[PDB]
Amino acid sequence: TIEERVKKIIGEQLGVKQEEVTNNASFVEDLGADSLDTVELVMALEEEFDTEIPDEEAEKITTVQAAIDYINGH
Amino acid sequence: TIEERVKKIIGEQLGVKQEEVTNNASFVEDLGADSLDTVELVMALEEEFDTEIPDEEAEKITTVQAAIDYINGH
Amino acid sequence: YHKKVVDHYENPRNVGSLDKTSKNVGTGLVGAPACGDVMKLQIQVDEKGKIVDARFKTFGCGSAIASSSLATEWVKGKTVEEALTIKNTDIAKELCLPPVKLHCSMLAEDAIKAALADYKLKQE
Amino acid sequence: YHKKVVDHYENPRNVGSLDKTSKNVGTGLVGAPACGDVMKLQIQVDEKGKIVDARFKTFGCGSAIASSSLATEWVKGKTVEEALTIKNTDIAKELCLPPVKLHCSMLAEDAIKAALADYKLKQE
Amino acid sequence: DVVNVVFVDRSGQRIPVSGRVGDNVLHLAQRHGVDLEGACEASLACSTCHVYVSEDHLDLLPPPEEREDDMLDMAPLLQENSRLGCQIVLTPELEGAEFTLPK
Amino acid sequence: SRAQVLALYRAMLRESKRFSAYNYRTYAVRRIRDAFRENKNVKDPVEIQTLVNKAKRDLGVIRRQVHIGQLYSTDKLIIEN
Amino acid sequence: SRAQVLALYRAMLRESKRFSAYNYRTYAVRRIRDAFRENKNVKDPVEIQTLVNKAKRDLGVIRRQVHIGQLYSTDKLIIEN
Amino acid sequence: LRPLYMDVQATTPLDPRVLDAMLPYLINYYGNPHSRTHAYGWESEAAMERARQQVASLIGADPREIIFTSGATESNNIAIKGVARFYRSRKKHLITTQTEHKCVLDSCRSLEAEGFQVTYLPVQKSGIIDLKELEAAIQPDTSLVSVMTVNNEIGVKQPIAEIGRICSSRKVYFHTDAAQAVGKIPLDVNDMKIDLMSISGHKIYGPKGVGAIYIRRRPRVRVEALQSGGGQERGMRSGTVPTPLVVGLGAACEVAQQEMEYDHKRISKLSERLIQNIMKSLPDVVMNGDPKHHYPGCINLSFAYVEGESLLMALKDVALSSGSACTSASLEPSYVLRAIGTDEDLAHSSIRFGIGRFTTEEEVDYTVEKCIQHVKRLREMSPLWEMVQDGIDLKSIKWT
Amino acid sequence: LRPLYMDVQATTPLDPRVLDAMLPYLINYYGNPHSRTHAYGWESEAAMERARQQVASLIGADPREIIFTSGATESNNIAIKGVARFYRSRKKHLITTQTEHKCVLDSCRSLEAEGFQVTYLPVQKSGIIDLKELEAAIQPDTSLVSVMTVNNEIGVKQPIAEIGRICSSRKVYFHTDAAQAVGKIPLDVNDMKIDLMSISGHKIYGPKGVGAIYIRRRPRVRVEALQSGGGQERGMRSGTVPTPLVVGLGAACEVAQQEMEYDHKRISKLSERLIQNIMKSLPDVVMNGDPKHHYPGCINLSFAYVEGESLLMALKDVALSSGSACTSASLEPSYVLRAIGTDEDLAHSSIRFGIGRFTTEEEVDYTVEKCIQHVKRLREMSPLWEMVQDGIDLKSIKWT
Ligand SMILES: *P(=O)(O)OCC(C)(C)[C@@H](O)C(=O)NCCC(=O)NCCSC(=O)CCCCCCCCCCC
Ligand SMILES: *P(=O)(O)OCC(C)(C)[C@@H](O)C(=O)NCCC(=O)NCCSC(=O)CCCCCCCCCCC
Ligand code: FES
Ligand SMILES: [Fe+2]
Ligand SMILES: [Fe+2]
Repeated sequence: TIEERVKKIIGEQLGVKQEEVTNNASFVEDLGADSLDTVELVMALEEEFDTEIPDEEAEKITTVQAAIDYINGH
Repeated sequence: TIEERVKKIIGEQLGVKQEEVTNNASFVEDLGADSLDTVELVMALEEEFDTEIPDEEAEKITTVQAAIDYINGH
Repeated sequence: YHKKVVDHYENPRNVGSLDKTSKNVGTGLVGAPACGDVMKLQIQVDEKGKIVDARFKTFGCGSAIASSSLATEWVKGKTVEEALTIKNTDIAKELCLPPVKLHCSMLAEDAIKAALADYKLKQE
Repeated sequence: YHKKVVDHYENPRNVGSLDKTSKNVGTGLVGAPACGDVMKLQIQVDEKGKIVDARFKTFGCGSAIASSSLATEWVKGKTVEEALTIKNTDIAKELCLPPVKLHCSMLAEDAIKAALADYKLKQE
Repeated sequence: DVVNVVFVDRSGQRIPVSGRVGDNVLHLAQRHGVDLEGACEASLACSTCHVYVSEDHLDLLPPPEEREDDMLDMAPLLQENSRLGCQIVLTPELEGAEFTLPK
Repeated sequence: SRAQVLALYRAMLRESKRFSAYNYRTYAVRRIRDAFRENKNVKDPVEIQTLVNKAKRDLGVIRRQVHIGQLYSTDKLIIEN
Repeated sequence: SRAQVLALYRAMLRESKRFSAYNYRTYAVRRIRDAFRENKNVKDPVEIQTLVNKAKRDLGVIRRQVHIGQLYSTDKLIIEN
Repeated sequence: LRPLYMDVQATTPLDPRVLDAMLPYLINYYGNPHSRTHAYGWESEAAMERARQQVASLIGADPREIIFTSGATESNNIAIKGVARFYRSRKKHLITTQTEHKCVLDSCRSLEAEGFQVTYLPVQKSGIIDLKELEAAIQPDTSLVSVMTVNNEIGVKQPIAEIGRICSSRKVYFHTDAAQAVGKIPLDVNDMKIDLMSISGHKIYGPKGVGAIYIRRRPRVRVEALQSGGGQERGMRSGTVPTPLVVGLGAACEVAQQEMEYDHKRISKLSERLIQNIMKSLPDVVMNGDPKHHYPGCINLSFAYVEGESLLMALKDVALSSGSACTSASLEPSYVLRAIGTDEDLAHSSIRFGIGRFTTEEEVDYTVEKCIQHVKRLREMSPLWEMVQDGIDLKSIKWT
Repeated sequence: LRPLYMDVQATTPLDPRVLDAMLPYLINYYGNPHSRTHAYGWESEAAMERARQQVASLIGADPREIIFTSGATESNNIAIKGVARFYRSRKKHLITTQTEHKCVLDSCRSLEAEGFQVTYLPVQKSGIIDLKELEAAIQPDTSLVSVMTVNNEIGVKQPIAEIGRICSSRKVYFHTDAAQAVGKIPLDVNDMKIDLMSISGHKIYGPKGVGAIYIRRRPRVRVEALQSGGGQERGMRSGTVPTPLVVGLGAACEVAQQEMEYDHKRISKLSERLIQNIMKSLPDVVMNGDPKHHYPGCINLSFAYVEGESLLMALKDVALSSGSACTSASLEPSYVLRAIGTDEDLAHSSIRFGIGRFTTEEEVDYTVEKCIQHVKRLREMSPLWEMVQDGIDLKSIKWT
C-alpha cells in the first residue's frame, strides 16, 4: 500500500511516532522538521520510489498530502 | 579542400610520398598497408574530420575513393 | 585458521561431562590455566573392554579445541590398549598443525593418557 | 631562480669586449675562490674622468652572470672614485642572493676593483 | 686419534675434555658433565646445543647445512663463531679448539 | 543564500550516498548532516561564504573519491547483508 | 581472430589517445603499435588467445588510468604547443 | 562478504581526503624534491614544506623542528639511539617504562648491549607510572626519559606534562612516543615540555610507510644520525623524501586538527555504549587499565575462563586482536598485561577492541551481540567455567 | 606549459600499471600485514608475499632472500654497517670505490669513525676499476667489497661478475649497489656471485619510499640489524611493512622484467641520436666515461668554456642535472668526475641527460636544438672561449 509506505517513510524520517502523521499535517508547522530535514525526506522518498523528482516538484512537496499525491500520481 | 586533406592524411599515414595516392588505389593491394595500418588510417581520418565512423562503414572504407566519398558525404 | 580446526569448533561433537562417581568413567585433566591450555577428556567403559562414550571440555585456542575434539572422536570405539596407541603426531598430521601449535596435539595425547591412567587406577 | 637574476641573464646589457691596446681602457680578470667562476670586466674612460662604456664576459653560474651585468650597469656613468664605493653587499642586496651565492657578488666587486687598478696602472 | 678440547661453562670456568675422532661435541659434553642441553637430541629443531667456536678452528669445521643455519638464525645471542654442537665432529684439525656455551 | 545552501546540501548528500565503501559512505552522510546542523544559526555573511566554499571543496573531493572507489571496488560488509 | 584482434586494437588505440599526460599517451600508443607489429606472425591458437587475454587486461588498466588521470590533470608540456 | 574492522590500533584506513591530496603527486608531480635546478623538484620541495608546516601546526611546533621518517619505529630508534650516542661521553643512563612499545624497548636493549645503563620503571595496576619513582630513578648520569603518551595495548594515558616538568627541572631530555595519541588527544610540545616526539602516519588515517619525529631547537637537542648519506632532512635522516607520503601525512594532520573534538565526543559515546552493553550482559568481564586516565578508542577487556584466541576464532566476522601467547608466533605472553599485574589466566583471556574515525553504531552493536553469544558458548565449553560454577577455587586446584 | 623531464637518474615517473596495482590497497585492502587473526591481515600478507616473489623473480633469487626497506639508502646502510658490525671480531677492513654513491661512502666514513679500516679503490679514466688493484687490496682481515653496478653520475658499468668471482675465491662478501641497474640491465645473483644487493623502487618507475635488499642464504650472509623493534622481516628490518608500497615495487619489477629488452633497444637508439646530434653541431664537447662499458640511458657531457648551471638556467624548458659545484648546497665539486681524472674546468661544464622508458624522439630533438643554441649563446659570452679562439692556452694564463 502506497499510503502506509509513505506514512512509514515520513514517520521514520521525522520521528512522529507513526501517530502524528496525518493527511493534512505539514512538514514544518505541524511536525518538527526544518529545511535540512525535508531535503532528506524528499531524497528518501526518491530512494524508496524510484523517481527523479525535479526541484520544482520537490519544493512543491511541503505536506504529507502533497507527497502522497505526487507518489500516487507518479 | 577535402580532396587534398584526405590525400595528405593518407600519405602521412602510409608513407606513399604524396605521389602514389590516386583516386583508384586501394589501401592494401596498391599501397603497402596491412589491417593494423588501416585501423590507424581510419582513426586519423576520424581525428581530422570530426565524425564517429560506424564499423559497418569503416569496413566499407577500403580505397582512397571510398574514403573521399565518405568524407565528402559526411 | 585451518578448515579442519574451524569445522571442529563450528560443529561441536561431544562437548560435555560425565559422572565422576560412576566406577566405569575415567577422567583426564591436563594443562594449566597459567599456561593457557586446559583439557578435560572423559571416557566411559562398558562391562567389557570397550569405550562407549566420551566427552571433553577445553580451555584454549581453536587448535586446542580441535585437538581435544579429534582425540575424543578417535578414542570412542577403541579399547584401552588401542587408545594408548594414539600419538600427538597423528593429531598434528590430521589437523595440519604448524610447529607453534604442536602443544595442542601433545596436550591432547596427555589428556588421553591421563584419562586412561585414571580409569585403571580407579578400577583397581 | 630570482626575478632579477633571470632578467639579467635573459636580457644582455654589456656583453662584449673592449680594445686592450687603447690607452683609455682598464681590464679586470678575476676568479672565484672555491668554484669555477671567471669574470672579465672592462671599463672605458673618456677625455675627462668619466666612464662612458663598460663591458663584461663571464664564465660562471647564472648569479655570477647577473652580478657581472649589474656591475657593468652600475659602473657605467660613474667616475673612478664613485665606482670604488661599489661593494658586494649592495650587489647582493639588489639580486637577493642567498647565502650560498655571495661568491658571485664578491667576484663582481673584485672584478670592478681589478679593472680600476688596471686603468690607473696603464694611465700612469 | 685422541683430540683434546676445552669447554667453557657460562661461569667462564674452563673444563678440559679429552675425546676421540668421530664423536659428537654435544654428547662429549654430556658425558663430561657440561651443561649443554641437546633438547632435540640432534634432530636439528631446538638451538640448545648452541656453542661458540674458537676463532682459529672455525674455518676448519665443515660449512653448516641449510637447516643448521635455519636453526642458528633463531638461536638467541647469535655470533659469527656460532655453530650447533650436535653437528661438530672431532677431527685432528680441531686440536686445542675451545667451545664456549652461550648465556 | 538559503537556496544555494539547500541545493549544495542536497548535492553533497546525493553524492555521498554513492560511495562504494561502507565506512566512507556512512561517514560522509553522518558528517555532512552534523556539520550543516552545526552551522544552522551562523549569522555572519563572510563566515557563511567561507563555509559554502569549504563545502564546495568538500564536494569536489567526494566526487573524485566516489568515482575512484567505483573504479576499484570490493565485496560488501557482513553488516550490509 | 582477424575481427576480434582488429576490434581490440582499435579499442586500445582509442582509449590510449585519451591520456591526459603526454608521456603516458605517447608511450601507450607506441607500445600498442609495436606489440601488435611483433605478434603479427603468430600461428599457435593458444598463444594467440593468451595474447588476447593479456591485451584485454591492459585495456582495463588503460581505461582506469585514463579516467584517474582525467580526474587529476595538470598543465601541458612545452612541446605540445 | 568482508568482516567488520575493529582494529584501528593496528592500522587505520586511508582517509579519502588524504588520498585525494596524495594522488596528484602519484600522477603528475613525480619530481625529486632534492632536485634544485628544475620545476619538478621545486614543486615537490614546496609540497614537502607545506606538509611540514601542517604537522608542526597539529603539534604546536615550528616547522623547522619536524623531520620526516619511514614510521614511528624509525622515529623511536632515532630519538633513543641518537640522543644516547650523541651524549655518550657524559651521560650513560636511560629511563623508560616496562609497558613501552617494543621498538622503544628493543632500542633500549641494544643500547644496553653497546654499553649503556637502562632502568625499566614499573607501572601501577592502573598502568600509570608513579612520579616519585620517576624522580628517584634519575641519576646525575641520566640522558633520556622515554614514556609513551597513549598505550597501544590498553589505552592508558601517562601524565606527560608533569613528566616534562620534572625532566626540565632535572635537566634531562624527555621523549614521548605519541604514535597512538597524535590527532586524537590535544598535544602541545611547549606546554608539555617535550624534547622529542614520535609520530606515525598510518595511525592517523594517513598512508603507511611514513612518519615524523619532533626535535626541539630551543634549547637545541642533538642526535647522532643513524642513516648515512647525502645529508637530507637537515642531516638527521638521509635519503630521498617520499613526497606523496609526506604530503599524505600533512593532509592527515590537517584533517585531524580540524576533526579532533567531533571525533573524540563521538568515539567516547560509542566506547561507553560498547563497555556498558558487554558488562550489562556477561558476568566476570574486566577492563584492563584505569578508566580515569584512559583513551576511549582503545578498549581492552578480559573474558574470564575463555581463551582469547578461541574467542577471536569464533568472531570470524569481526577483525580484532588479542593478548594471548597463543596468538603470537613466539608464544609470547602479553608483557603489558604482565606489567599491570594481570593474572596469567586473565592475560590469555583479553581482547582488544578499537573504535576510530569510521566506526558506526551499527558495527558496535553487531560486535557486542556476537561477542555475547560466543562468550556464552565458549564458557559452556570451558572446564574452568564448569569448576568455577561448581564451587571450586582455581588457585587451590593442582595443575600439571 | 611544464618543462620536459630528462632527469630519470634522480627519480622516475610512476608507471600507470604500477599505480593500477597499488590503488586497491590504498582504498579497500588497508589491513596490517602483521595482523595474524583476521582477513584484512591475511590478504595484506598474501599481497606482500606476491610482491616478494616478483622481486626475487626479477633478480633470479629465492623469495626468502628478499627484505623490504624504505629505499636504497636504507638498503646500503643495512648491507655495509650490518656486515661490518656482525663480522667485527675477525674482520675489520672494508673495500669500496671512489665513485660510489654517498650513502655507501658515508656509511664507510662512519665505520672509519667507528674503528674500521676502509680502502677506497681508485678507478681508471674510463670509470672502471682495475681488477688487479682489487686483488691487491684484499687483506686476510677484509670483510666486505662494495662496487655499484651502474654509476648514477656517468653511467659506466663495472665488471660485476668478475668482481664476484674474485670475492668468492678470496672468501670475502660482495655487495653491489644496483639502484641504477635493476630492471635495466640483466642481473642474476647466482651467475654474478653477488652476496648483497640494494634495490630502489623509484628508480624503476615504482613508488618512492620503498626498496629492497637481497641477502644470500646459501652460504648464509648475516647482518646486524640497525632498526630495533618487533622482529619483522626475519628480524633484519623492524617496523610495519608498507603493503601498498611493496605491492607497487613488486608490480614495477614484474613490468621491468617484461619490458626490459624492448626498453633497452629503444633507449640505446635514442641515446645514439642525442649524442651524435650534439657532437655533429658543437665542437669541443666530450663524453665523461667509457662508451664501451656504458649504460645508454645515463649520458654525461661537458660543454667546454660554458658553466653547467648557467647552461641549465638557459635550458629552462628541459629538466636536467649538472655536476657543477655552483648547483650544490655546500659548494661541493663532483667527486666522481674528479675520480675519473676530469679537469676541474671541464667538470664544472658537465651536464647529465637522462633517457628513460617514457622519453620520446620529439623530446630528444627539442633538447638537442635548445642545447646547441644556448651553448652557442654562452660561448659567445664566455671569456674562456674568447681566449681559446684568440690563440691562447688556458693553462699558461695566470689566474687569481
Ligand atoms: P531551513 O530550515 O531554511 O535552513 C537551512 C539553512 C541551514 C540554509 C538555514 O538555516 C540558514 O539560512 N542558515 C543560515 C546560515 C547557514 O546557512 N549556514 C550553513 C552554512 S553551509 C555549511 O555549514 C557547510 C558545511 C560543510 C560540509 C563539510 C562536510 C564534508 C565532509 C567531507 C568528508 C568526506
Ligand atoms: P590484418 O592484415 O588483417 O592483420 C591483423 C592481424 C594481427 C589480426 C593478423 O595479422 C593476424 O591474424 N595475425 C595472426 C596473429 C595475431 O592476430 N596477432 C595478434 C595477437 S593479440 C596481441 O599480440 C596483443 C598484444 C598485446 C598488447 C599490449 C600492449 C601494452 C600496452 C600497455 C600500456 C600501459
Ligand atoms: S641438539 Fe637440538 S638442535 Fe642440536
Ligand atoms: Fe658561481
Ligand atoms: Fe595454546
